[PDB]
Amino acid sequence: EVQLLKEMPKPKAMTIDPSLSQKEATEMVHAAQRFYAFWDTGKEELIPQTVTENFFDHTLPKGRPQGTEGLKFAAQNFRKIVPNIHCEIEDLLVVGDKVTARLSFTGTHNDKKIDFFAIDILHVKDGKITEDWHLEDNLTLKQQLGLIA
Amino acid sequence: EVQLLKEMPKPKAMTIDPSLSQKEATEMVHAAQRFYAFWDTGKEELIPQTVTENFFDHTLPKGRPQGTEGLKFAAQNFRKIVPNIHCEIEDLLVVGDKVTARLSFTGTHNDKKIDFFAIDILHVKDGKITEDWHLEDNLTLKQQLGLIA
Repeated sequence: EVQLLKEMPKPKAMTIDPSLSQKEATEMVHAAQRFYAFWDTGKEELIPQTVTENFFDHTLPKGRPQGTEGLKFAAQNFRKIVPNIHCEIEDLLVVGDKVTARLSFTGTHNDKKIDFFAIDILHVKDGKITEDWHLEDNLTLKQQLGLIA
Repeated sequence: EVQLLKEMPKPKAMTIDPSLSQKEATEMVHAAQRFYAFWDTGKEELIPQTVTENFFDHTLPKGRPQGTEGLKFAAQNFRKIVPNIHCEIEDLLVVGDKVTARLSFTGTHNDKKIDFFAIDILHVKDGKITEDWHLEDNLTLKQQLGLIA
């Protein structure tokens, strides 16, 4: 099995392609753990450790910068609305060069509880994320924030 | 290699766990194809060929009934507002008993282009989908429909 990184989010459920070597599988699981540790903590030093310099978001939210600068922007922004935001990995699916993560995000926005999920697909090369497709339940989040319905 | 079913959405890209037998990989891909054929067409006769009778959506949109009856509801309900709608499979990731699908939905509404994406995680047992976790970019859609700013 893969030895998970301590002090970073541990997947609640996981499926790993067994044709991957121990080194390969570890580095893919490790990349995802760093990515979600970044979303859980906002520690910007994790960015160059986790994604490549040419990181590309195929599902770029409106007004988020493309690339690594967009990751900084997004994490700070999420912390503006939800200062105590927390990210957990519900399920992690690792195959070939791809990783699917299903995430749960929780916290408080002033006097309102926040609770929404997300699903991401990561392309991982040599232990770093080169590109992603991701989606958060933005309608649920906007309602919870008091912005909609 | 998997021999895809004709006259149903074909994945534009796929990654399949090498450890799955041809038969195991094929029945998982075919369930995905039938599932997105149903979303593309609304043909209810696909449902019992695709999902188990006790199918369970873990991430049920507000207003959607649970189970197979909710699949039928959703297909009809969507076409009342956007009948010119089409579903394509952008990417399919197949590993263990799980399938991740990334979808593109395109069409028109009034004199405007509809174009949004979804990501689904499917649990497949013996060639049928037993449960899922999925997210459609509904905020983007509502924006395209002129409902949300």
